[PDB]
Amino acid sequence: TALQQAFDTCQNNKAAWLQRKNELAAAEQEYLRLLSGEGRNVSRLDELRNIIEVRKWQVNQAAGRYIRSHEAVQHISIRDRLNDFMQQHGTALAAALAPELMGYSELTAIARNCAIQRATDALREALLSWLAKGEKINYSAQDSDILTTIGFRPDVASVDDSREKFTPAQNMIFSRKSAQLASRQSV
Amino acid sequence: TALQQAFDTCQNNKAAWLQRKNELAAAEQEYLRLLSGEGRNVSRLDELRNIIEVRKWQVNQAAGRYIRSHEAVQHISIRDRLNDFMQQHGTALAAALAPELMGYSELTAIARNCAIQRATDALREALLSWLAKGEKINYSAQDSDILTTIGFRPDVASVDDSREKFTPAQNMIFSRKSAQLASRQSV
Amino acid sequence: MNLTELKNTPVSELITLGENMGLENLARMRKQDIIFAILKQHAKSGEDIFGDGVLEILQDGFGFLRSADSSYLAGPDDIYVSPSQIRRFNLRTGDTISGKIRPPKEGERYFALLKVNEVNFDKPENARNKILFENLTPLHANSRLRMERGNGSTEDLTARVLDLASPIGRGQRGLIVAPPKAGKTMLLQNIAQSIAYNHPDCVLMVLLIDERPEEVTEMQRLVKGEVVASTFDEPASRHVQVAEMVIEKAKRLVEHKKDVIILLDSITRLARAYNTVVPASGKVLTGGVDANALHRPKRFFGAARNVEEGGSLTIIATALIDTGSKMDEVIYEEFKGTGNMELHLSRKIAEKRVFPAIDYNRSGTRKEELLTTQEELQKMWILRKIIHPMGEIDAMEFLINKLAMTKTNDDFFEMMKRS
Amino acid sequence: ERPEEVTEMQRLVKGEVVASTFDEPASRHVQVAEMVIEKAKRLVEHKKDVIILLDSITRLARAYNTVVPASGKVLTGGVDANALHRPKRFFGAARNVEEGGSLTIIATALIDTGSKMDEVIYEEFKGTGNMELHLSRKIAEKRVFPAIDYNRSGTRKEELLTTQEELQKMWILRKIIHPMGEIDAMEFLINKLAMTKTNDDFFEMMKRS
Ligand SMILES: Nc1ncnc2c1ncn2[C@@H]1O[C@H](COP(=O)(O)OP(=O)(O)OP(O)(O)=S)[C@@H](O)[C@H]1O
Ligand SMILES: [Mg+2]
Repeated sequence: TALQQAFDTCQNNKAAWLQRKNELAAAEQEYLRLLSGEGRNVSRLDELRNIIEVRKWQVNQAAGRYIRSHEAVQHISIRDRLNDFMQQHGTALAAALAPELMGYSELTAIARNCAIQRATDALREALLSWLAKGEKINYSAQDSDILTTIGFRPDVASVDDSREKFTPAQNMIFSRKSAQLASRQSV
Repeated sequence: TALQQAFDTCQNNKAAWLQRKNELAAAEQEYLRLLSGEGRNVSRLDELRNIIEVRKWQVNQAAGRYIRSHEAVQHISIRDRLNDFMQQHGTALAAALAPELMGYSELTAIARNCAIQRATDALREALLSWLAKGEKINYSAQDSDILTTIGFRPDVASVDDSREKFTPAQNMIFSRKSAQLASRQSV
Repeated sequence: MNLTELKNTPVSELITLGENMGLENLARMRKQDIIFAILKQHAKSGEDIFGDGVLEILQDGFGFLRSADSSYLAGPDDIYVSPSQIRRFNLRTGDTISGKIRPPKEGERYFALLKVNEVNFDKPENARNKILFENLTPLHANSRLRMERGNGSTEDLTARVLDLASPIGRGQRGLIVAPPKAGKTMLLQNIAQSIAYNHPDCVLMVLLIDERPEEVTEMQRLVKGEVVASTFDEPASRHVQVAEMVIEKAKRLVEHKKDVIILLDSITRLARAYNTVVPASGKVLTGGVDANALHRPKRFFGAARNVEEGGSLTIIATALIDTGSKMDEVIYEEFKGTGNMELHLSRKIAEKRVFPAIDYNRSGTRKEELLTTQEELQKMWILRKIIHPMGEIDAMEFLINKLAMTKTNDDFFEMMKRS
Repeated sequence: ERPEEVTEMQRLVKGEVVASTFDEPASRHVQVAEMVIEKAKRLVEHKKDVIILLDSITRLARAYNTVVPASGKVLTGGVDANALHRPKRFFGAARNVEEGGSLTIIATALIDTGSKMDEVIYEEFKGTGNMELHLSRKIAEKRVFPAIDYNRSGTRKEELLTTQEELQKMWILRKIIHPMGEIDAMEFLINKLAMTKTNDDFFEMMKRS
């Protein structure tokens, strides 16, 4: 159930990022309402800038962690599929690709590396030649709808937020800004 | 069954201290023989004095650990004999000391230790009244041999060599010196 | 069979292997070329060969690799690493690798690295997509580091004295300044052994530069963790290069969610070494030190940091005082105020054979409230309000002869509290 | 050194003495220096104690500086950058062997010579040796020989080399002689040592009073 709990955590932090984006949208809508109106006081404007800055940083890091979570769940699903598929049908692959397997099994490290490289480029030419037809392929039977919902390509609003980086000193600036922000909604 | 381990630990500590004193006395007699002779090599005398210091520190440490082991043996022996006696005559002790345990059974910690100190000093007058008779008592049934072979008090040779006190800096430097002494002895 | 185990063995094991294996004359040359020859004939014999060590990148794109117990020296024991290996495993300087070495071609001497079986103690595939330095960020020290063990010993007494004098936390920026013969060697000794014993989880690094080789070798056999020490036999270039590779590999280690504490001896020595190695900028200050020679030590000293998401980097460093060289004072008050906390020692205290020679009144710390709790907070405010009025050395003997009778520090707190 | 000094040293020594006067260029001196230290290392290789005298580090540093090719970098005073490497390597060879034997160097230094080379090779050699002994001229003018500076001199790790009681014996002697001036401590110590025959006699002199 490791895959299921990993996907559950991915959904959890994705929903957290969604709520953070809702709070964002609220912050910018009240910002535009105040600036379009009679915004005489600017101290409120300054604190609004504080929340907007910490908010964009927080949504950036939340989108980034969502991207890493999605990549991790995809990788663990791929590894599980590799494991059970090899346990099912490893003997046919062994018969078809025996020489480099003996090279990797009962030889020294450098022969193992040579076997790794030749099996690598053989399988890569296999994949690039057999995908020319490119017939549509479905997901795994046990994990079809989960991966269709999460999708191989995540939301477009994730990559644009994840690419925004900041200086590590500026990262502590954002961290202390978020600390005093949390103290702000504390009161 | 820890009495046997305490016993043979005390025995081997005593043997180690005895042999430490043996090589000590050997070192001083050899150094005195060198001093009596016309040996002009002052380096030999200096290193012999260093060896004398290392040996006396080692003997002091051995005597200290032997004293600690003897105290541990005495404590465990008296605790076991006391426990079996108090199991034998617990009802009579409770009858003769009823009010204190009446209080101890349900009262809080401060009252518990107040009853504890009342019981302890009352039994101090009881014991001092009893010992006015001053009768002679032998050792226990199966712990008599351990106490006899270990001895009543530690050997006087263990207290006329431990009366010197070394601050832990001296102990550390002497441990280092004994370390290179052991290195040379190995060579 | 790796190079590490036969390197760690003494010369006698190498000799005996030599007669057992055909090398009759191994008692003429240096250790490095002797192991080079024995590894050559090993590769001739076809015995399995393994490699372990840290890789760095020189001016060219090609990279070298060096061992740990070799005192971090580059020579015949280096290992080839191609730029392609750097690219495909996003490798960089300061990363440790445990990978099988390869029998060199004719015309090349070092054992080439076939590929990485692990990167920085972790698997290469997780290192390919791994946390970078930009996310690693400097936080204030929060977790107090314990240096008290309890044995009624003078080193324990010194540890307790420095605990009560100033708190030491994880990822802090601490400095020590002391006159000559003021007790630096044994203080660093007990702090190292105490952080090793109390905290086996955190890795122990002790840095020594231009030190006497004897102090180097008696630090080699004392500290449990690995210790780097380049004595004054090597030139200033070796000292400086060791400095950056060790600080940057410590940075790489703390990048792996790992607590690292490095002991530095001494910041003045590396400052002079940097002044020697850096080209003159044409703007020289008092003492023959130019402006660009101060930024690099400043960056080195400011590298001390704690990490919010996990890990800490504690640089604890020693500095020289009043040695008769004016540039020493120049860098002393050029580095002043740049650390999280400082430890001052004096001459007259150590003259009276009072150890340790720490100055309780002068030594201090910033932001003790966050690192400690309120009970202990007021429990050392009572300490310095009691100790500040009367004399410094008088308080020294008072604390040494009153703390000695108490086995721990808390019990000491209650025993003096009733007074 | 001057030929008279060489000939009085070679006449007043027991072991063999190596000596090159000034009448030959610096190449002679430098090559003698490295091959003598190398043969001393070769002899201590056999677990044989080696003790070598040296006078003075200033002259050998000057010889190495004037014999080494220029590295393109000039330090303070006028000494070359890698020139200081060789004297430092020669001086750093002193060590006590764990397996057996030892290599001890007793090398003197020249200071306040009216020049700049001595000081500029001096500052870096303050913390190199593990034992230092200072001299001064104010004591020497009025006949207090030796005109050493005991307060400014000493030996590190003095606890391991000697026994324990004489450790605090030296400590109490030092704390007795700290208040009054160093020169005053000097004639004090020479008169206290005048009537003594053996060191322990002096110890009991100074400790029973
Ligand atoms: N806790 C201690 N335990 C044992 N000896 C100590 C302790 N503290 C100080 N000492 C002694 O104090 C003296 C100072 O030794 P050093 O470490 O050489 O001083 P230093 O401050 O390191 O400067 P150097 O190295 O002598 S120039 C030595 O004789 C030590 O034995
Ligand atoms: Mg020291």
